[PDB]
Amino acid sequence: DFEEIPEEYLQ
Amino acid sequence: IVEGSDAEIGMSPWQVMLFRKSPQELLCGASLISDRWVLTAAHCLLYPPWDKNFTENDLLVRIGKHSRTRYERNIEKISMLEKIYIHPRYNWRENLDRDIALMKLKKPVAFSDYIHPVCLPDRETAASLLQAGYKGRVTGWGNLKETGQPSVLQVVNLPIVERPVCKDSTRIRITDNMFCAGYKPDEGKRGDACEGDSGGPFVMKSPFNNRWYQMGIVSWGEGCDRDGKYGFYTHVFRLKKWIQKVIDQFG
Amino acid sequence: EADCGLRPLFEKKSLEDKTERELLESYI
Ligand SMILES: C[C@H](NC(=O)[C@@H](Cc1ccccc1)NS(=O)(=O)Cc1ccccc1)C(=O)NCc1ccc(C(=N)N)cc1
Ligand SMILES: *[C@@H]1O[C@H](CO)[C@@H](O)[C@H](O)[C@H]1NC(C)=O
Ligand code: NA
Ligand code: NA
Repeated sequence: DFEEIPEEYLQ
Repeated sequence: IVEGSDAEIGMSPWQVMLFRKSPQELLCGASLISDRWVLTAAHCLLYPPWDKNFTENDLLVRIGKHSRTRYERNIEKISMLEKIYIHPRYNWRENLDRDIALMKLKKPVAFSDYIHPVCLPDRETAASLLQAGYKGRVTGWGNLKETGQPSVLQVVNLPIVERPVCKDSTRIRITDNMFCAGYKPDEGKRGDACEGDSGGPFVMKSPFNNRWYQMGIVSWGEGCDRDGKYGFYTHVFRLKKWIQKVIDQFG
Repeated sequence: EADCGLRPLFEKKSLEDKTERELLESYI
């Protein structure tokens, strides 16, 4: 249900 | 939040969303108290009865948000956690006594129209405002009902309740590190925090200096918005010595 | 912080939100 967040915050 | 309303833009610029990386989901609310420190409930991070024990890399902090699910480009800021600090005497075994934790961010967050820290109370402000009948404000993206989920941040104003009434509403052992809030059945009005709102702030606007203070942390409740039940909140001032100790040592 | 608890879109520009008066009225 959540919009994907920029990849930089998941690395 | 049950029986609340949509927040205004920038109404609660200290509101923080604790966000699970995988699966991507809301974990809890939290609050911004400086450019590097975020306050939340311990049970958001550690609660063995539900097999909950998050470490730093499990989580993200999302600040400046309004929409629950949207990525609010150019508005929200997303921060990584450097370290979690849970109160050493947090009682997860029994009654959530001292339900409080700090999170230090890896990098300072930039303040903006949507991002700004809340004050923590001094003894005098606590003594003045933490009185039965005095209203505070609770905000969060948690459930709209006990048994769906809001499009945007929800808000509700609730009165602090007399301690004997709090005690008589539950079989759970209440401590001085808690207070309760909400309307009585006879008062007509309604409202409560609910699951998902945990860790978010109960705030009051001082009439002496017109600043917002965080008096409580959403901690626990039996169901949500039940007649004769009340929401229970971590008493922030009572645990402020611990807060200051952690920030002084690690900040 | 010296500026804590003052909201850019409200206190900082002397605008009130829609329900903060409810809080004030409860503070005897
Ligand atoms: C771990 C904690 N447990 C509880 O609050 C227990 C009581 C409790 C308190 C202290 C130690 C152990 C148990 N009550 S419950 O089981 O009804 C929670 C619940 C509410 C709605 C849907 C599902 C679950 C919890 O869930 N805390 C989250 C929470 C916060 C606020 C409210 C509120 N109504 N203001 C309700 C729940
Ligand atoms: C929670 O996890 C940490 C490790 O990350 C562990 O050391 C600790 O004992 C756990 N606490 C519990 C299960 O109460
Ligand atoms: Na009781
Ligand atoms: Na109730």
